[PDB]
Amino acid sequence: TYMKIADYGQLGEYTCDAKCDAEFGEPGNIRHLEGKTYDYRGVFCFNRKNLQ
Amino acid sequence: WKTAFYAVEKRPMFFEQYEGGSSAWCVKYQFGAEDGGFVGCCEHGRILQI
Repeated sequence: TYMKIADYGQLGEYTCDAKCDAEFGEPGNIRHLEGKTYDYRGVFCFNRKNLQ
Repeated sequence: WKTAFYAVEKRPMFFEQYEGGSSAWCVKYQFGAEDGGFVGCCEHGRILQI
């Protein structure tokens, strides 16, 4: 498993200096994901004397 | 006046910065003082009026 930041929006603008507060912006997201693993297997069978 | 009136003094003027409300631009200062007064017996003394 892992994580990967998608994006993150702006969080402030020019705030009309004659003013004494601030503002809020839109943050992003983290989007934790994961991944599995696959396998492969095989068999066979022979003779004994034919291998001689 | 050493017995006609009286002035009681408790705390002089004081001044301090009001942390909170001050958002790094609107620095808000707060101050004040406390004292008072009263009269003795208002007989030792008169007032000339028209």
